[PDB]
Amino acid sequence: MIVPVRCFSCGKVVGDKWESYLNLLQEDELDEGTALSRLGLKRYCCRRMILTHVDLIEKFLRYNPLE
Amino acid sequence: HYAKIRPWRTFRLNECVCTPYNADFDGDEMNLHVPQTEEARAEAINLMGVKNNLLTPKSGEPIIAATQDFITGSYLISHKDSFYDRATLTQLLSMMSDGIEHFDIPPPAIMKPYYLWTGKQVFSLLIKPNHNSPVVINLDAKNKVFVPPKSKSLPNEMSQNDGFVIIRGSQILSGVMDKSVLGDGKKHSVFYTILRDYGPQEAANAMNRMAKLCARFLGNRGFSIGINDVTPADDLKQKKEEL
Amino acid sequence: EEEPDREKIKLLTQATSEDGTSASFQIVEEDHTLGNALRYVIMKNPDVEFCGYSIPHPSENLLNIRIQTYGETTAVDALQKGLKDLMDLCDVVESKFTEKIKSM
Amino acid sequence: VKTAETGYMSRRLMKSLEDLSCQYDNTVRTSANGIVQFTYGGDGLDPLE
Amino acid sequence: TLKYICAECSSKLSLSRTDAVRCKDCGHRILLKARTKRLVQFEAR
Amino acid sequence: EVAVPDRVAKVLTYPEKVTRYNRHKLQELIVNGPNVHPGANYLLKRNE
Amino acid sequence: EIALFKYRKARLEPGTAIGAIGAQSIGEPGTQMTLKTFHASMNVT
Amino acid sequence: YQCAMGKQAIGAIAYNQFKRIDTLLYLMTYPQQPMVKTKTIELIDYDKLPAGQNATVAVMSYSGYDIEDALVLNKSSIDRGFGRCETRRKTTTVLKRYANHTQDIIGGMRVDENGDPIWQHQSLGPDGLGEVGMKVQSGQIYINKSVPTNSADAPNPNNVNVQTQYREAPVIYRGPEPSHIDQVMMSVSDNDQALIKVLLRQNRRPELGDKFSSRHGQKGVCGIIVKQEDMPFNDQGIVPDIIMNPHGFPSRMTVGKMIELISGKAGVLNGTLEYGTCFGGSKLEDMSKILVDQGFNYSGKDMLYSGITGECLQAYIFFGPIYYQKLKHMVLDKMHARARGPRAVLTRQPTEGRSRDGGLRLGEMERDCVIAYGASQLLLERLMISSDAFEVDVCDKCGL
Amino acid sequence: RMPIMLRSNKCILYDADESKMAKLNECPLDPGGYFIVNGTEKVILVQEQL
Amino acid sequence: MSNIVGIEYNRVTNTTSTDFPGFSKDAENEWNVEKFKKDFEVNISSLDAREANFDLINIDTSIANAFRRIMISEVPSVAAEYVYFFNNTSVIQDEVLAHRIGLVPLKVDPDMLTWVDSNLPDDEKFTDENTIVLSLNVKCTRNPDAPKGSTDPKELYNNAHVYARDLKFEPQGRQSTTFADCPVVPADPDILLAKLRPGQEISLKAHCILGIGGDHAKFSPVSTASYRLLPQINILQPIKGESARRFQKCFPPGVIGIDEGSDEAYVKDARKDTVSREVLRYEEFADKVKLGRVRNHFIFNVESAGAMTPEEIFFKSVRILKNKAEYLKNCPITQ
Amino acid sequence: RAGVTHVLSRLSYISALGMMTRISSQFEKSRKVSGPRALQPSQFGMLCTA
Ligand SMILES: [Mg+2]
Ligand SMILES: [Zn+2]
Ligand SMILES: [Zn+2]
Ligand SMILES: [Zn+2]
Repeated sequence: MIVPVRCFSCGKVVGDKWESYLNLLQEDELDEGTALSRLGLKRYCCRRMILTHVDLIEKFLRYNPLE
Repeated sequence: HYAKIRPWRTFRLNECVCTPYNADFDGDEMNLHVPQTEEARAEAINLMGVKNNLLTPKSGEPIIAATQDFITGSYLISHKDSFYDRATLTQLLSMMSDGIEHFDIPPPAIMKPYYLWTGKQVFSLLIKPNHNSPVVINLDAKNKVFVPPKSKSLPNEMSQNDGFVIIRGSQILSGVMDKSVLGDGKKHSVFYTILRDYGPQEAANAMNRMAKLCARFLGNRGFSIGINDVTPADDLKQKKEEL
Repeated sequence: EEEPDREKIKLLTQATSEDGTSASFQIVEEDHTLGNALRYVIMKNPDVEFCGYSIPHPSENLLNIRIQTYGETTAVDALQKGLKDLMDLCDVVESKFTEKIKSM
Repeated sequence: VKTAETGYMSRRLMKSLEDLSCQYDNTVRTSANGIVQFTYGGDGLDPLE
Repeated sequence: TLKYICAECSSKLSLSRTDAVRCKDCGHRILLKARTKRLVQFEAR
Repeated sequence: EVAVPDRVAKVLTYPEKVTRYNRHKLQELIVNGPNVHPGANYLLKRNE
Repeated sequence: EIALFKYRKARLEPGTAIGAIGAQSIGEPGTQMTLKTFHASMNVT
Repeated sequence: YQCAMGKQAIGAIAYNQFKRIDTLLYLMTYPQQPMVKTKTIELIDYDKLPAGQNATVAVMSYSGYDIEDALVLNKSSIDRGFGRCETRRKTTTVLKRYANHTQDIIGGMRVDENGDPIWQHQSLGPDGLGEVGMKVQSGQIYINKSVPTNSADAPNPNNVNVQTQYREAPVIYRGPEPSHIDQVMMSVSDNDQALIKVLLRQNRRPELGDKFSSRHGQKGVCGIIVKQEDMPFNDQGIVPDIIMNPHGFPSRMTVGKMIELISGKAGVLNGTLEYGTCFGGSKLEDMSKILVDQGFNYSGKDMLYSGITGECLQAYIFFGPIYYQKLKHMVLDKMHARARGPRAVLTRQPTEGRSRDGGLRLGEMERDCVIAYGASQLLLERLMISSDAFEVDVCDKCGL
Repeated sequence: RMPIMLRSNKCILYDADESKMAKLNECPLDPGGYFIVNGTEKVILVQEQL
Repeated sequence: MSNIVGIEYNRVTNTTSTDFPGFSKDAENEWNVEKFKKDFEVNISSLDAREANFDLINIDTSIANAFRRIMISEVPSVAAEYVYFFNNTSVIQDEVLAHRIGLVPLKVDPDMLTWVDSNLPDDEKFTDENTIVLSLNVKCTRNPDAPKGSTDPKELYNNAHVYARDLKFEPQGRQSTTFADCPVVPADPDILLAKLRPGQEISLKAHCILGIGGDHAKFSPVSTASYRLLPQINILQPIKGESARRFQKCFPPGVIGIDEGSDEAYVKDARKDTVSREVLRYEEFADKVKLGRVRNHFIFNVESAGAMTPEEIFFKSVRILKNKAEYLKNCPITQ
Repeated sequence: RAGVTHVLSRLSYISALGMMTRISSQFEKSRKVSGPRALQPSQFGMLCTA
């Protein structure tokens, strides 16, 4: 689904760092670890949720009751 | 055994009485029946309760005793070097027997070069805490890992790694406890001796007393398995192929 | 509404031995926060010889401290000496912190 | 494969030993008042204690 | 009350009783009821 | 001691008949209700 | 006194259903082992 | 033991997961990919629809509630949404016409006049079938149905009265916890038999009694739930999500989990997801070079403090990210109890199984045990008084 | 009538990609290989013999 | 007894407090005004508007634990609790979107509120300054151009991604002159709350309550609060060889270094070195370098969620421990 | 023959691939002898060993 707003163990707002992360990996392509460390995700518990994150809400919007 | 009304909806009980059920907290569920008449309720607790059935019938060995986090917390208090101050000892004796207990602290193991109790004196207050507690048990027991001594010395306890349990008047004079001194399946144990001499009530009371200490201190101390203790230290790695 | 919380500290009468010198107390609604921070201060009273908190069950909201002391002191008075003393500790930490945050 | 076969084995071993208790004259007897041992185990002692 | 969204054309159409249930625009079989006007509360927990 | 939850104990019920020691306890308990936990569900009369 | 008290509480109590105890005493299927020999033949159950 | 458990955990079943009315399916709110991708789960597309969440585990003996195979969880991590569930159930009914051209008509909404509506009809809607987000709880009717009480058999159609003879027979939501309705749907069969498929769903929080996996054959129920001002912290502030007991490692010999923690910890610090395939994958030799480059230990064991007393632990704790799964068999569905319910028709016994009513069974291999105690008055209760006691008139001579 | 199992030669899911699976309301990632009769979906477990 | 906690290759030692009277023969140092005031310094490091760094020296681990344990549990904060939905016709389930509104940090001071009374009925405690209302309202329409690109719906559809800044604020009949200078906008407006499709719409009035972090973790003002003992690297046997440049490889590029030539191997402040014990496993080296941390020096490195500045968080953490000793000293003991 | 067509198990993504690709059980019911039940060295490339 959508990225969770807050990390499970540490507990800081990380769900604000997905749209700015996705336009930083597609445009002007960095690496993975340098992109995750650019946005300020130092410790490994706050990094493993932007890193992992199966993209699933975009797959569920192929159907709609609008057609 | 007696009921207790609690939060979240699951049955929950101790871990010493877990070996006759062959339970392992895996997801295995157990059923629970209540008596309805006085005639069967007064005999369900008297000759069928837990505190009377501490043994097994097939051998005469205590069947409800130590579990996994019960002797590994009991071993780390007794490895000849766990030396405790006053402030650590009072916290251990307070977390051991949570509510009402007097303790009448013994003299320490070492005097004026700083006052440091041993671990055997912390552990012997679990058996006979008061001056009114009549538990004056004494025994002489082996352990599993017993290497023999130098074969010229007389007693069976001059060996290399703690050897041989000598209790003389509810005080431990030598040795870790270590499985068949309180360890589910052999005789000559501590909780078999209290049950054999000073009733079943004191044996069930002194075994509830161990579970609190081994539940709080074993998490307070820290104990883990890493990856650097499964690796050979290059001599086995040099020797195993050529052998 | 001026009732000074009778549901707070209860002197356990089955634990007090002499009527003094050894007592077990019982809070309501605390945790490990005021446990260690108070038994550190009570242990610095040079007339006590046993102090330690204990939560019997985490599903409840309780804690039991036990004070044992030497002669010429009351175990109730050893709590009150160690509970006013934590106030001065939190007052001197608050004072030294606010005198340096206004300087930088 | 083993537990069902020994579940049938411990089942049938119950029924031939079921009503067999020690009486007040230190003799174990069957249901039809027939005697099997004049004292338990030749010794008359509790195997638990 | 302008309910029963169709499942294929996604048309909001109300049907009368003693009639065959279908969509009058195309003829699709299955159709699902609209979300209520009422209020519902939830805790953020 | 086994520890049962607070919902199994609402539907597991023991017949405690009243005689001179139960009376002051099973009267404060019968006004307490089947919903509040120190309470009771049913009541069988003297004439049954 | 202790050695006669432990023998006082050692004889069998009258009324124990000890046939039912001994029926599920010997019924302990926790062996699951197949023994053999070496330096071979002559298997035995 | 994992192959019988990978096909058992909850997950992210399909893309049309919300447009289907399966009779029972489990969902999961925030799924996560595994950190250690096997080189064959990329072929079968398991990284598209995963079935669990990464958890910063800390293998240590802690709190005593983890003695035998029962891991303890963080309160403030489930509180932020670690492993949220959604059980989704179908309770469909059909309505059909009879032989004499008399079908059944759904309806209701008794406004009760100082009322509006009855508590039984509280969330039902003016049509007769429930709404798309109202709440039902253990008493409410949502699929209200009324059959004709005369045309169930086959008489001739008497024209003086045909329709207006009805018998109210709905089915009532009978569950322990309140659920919500979101997929009420009307359709038609081939022979003009109209059917209504209703779909119930409820959010299930991970609480005390739910079991978890490790992708390595490690079952375990929840030990307790415990706060965040508890379980210990490192120099950066990481508190663990789940604490496992190290005693499940030696006799189970599962050292592949003990490579999984250090291969997943370096996978975060480098950024790239690393591999854990059979007979190869990512070597341990060029694994822990990433650990010493970042500033961590070679073995993945950093010193922790204590949350209950402050001072540092006496040993080194082996903690890092390990992917855990959440299975079926929640304690909300396994909970079961009965005092005095319906009996059997033939043998007057308490009824069999679940969802009729309870009443549990004392086997033949259980009465063997209570004879060995010698308690004779407990066999009169637990076999005659409680289960089946029936007074009877017998005769003295020629006794029948 | 002869029910046809999904993703066969005589099926509608044959040669579908990213636009026809969403219009016909089905996930393009399921394995298929199953029959569906009377609403429920059913497989045929492959039997071995000698 | 040797205040420096020792670090070996498989264990630690000298952990406990060892600063209480009745320990060897002479009592020390029971309270002694003003010896605790004489030996308490604080040094505030680089302090931002969201993150503060400062260390407390010469205290034990019991009063530094209690500040940390209060700082994320017992301090009060404010977050949305009850959400009232109107036409949630989106893909997200109705409790999942209600769970995401609770976990946003709302930038407002929890001193301009009062506590809730959990005994009244429904329309008796959502009055003045006890409850804040937040209203969200958004509908997705089709962007009529859509020239050539099929991308994420910022070009194909208007406002398909809803954010945390859509949580608008409506003041009540009294809190319009008290919340005039500062709104109740969230701490981070760019939080992806939901994404959706045209034909879908969400609208809700979420109430907002004050609470502590022991009930629910959304009432915690701190991301994480912890301490760190600073290590020290006691150097002895000052031989350097070629191994001095090998000795700076096993540490981070901060803490140590060499001067002109080599001649020795010195050390800077050890505030950068995570204890990694890489120099404790070389079989020829464990007789000249010992590692260890200092027990009485706690480097607090606290952060914030955005509601309050962290020095206010620490000041409120110290002050509420003094209040829970007031409330225990001024109460009678009922036997 | 009974018990050859089962309903498709839909719990996760891999349970639908465990009902798929699944060879069944034929005769030689093997109550006590573990002849046709134990694992054999002949099933190397096929008939997964775990
Ligand atoms: Mg099991
Ligand atoms: Zn984090
Ligand atoms: Zn249509
Ligand atoms: Zn007759």
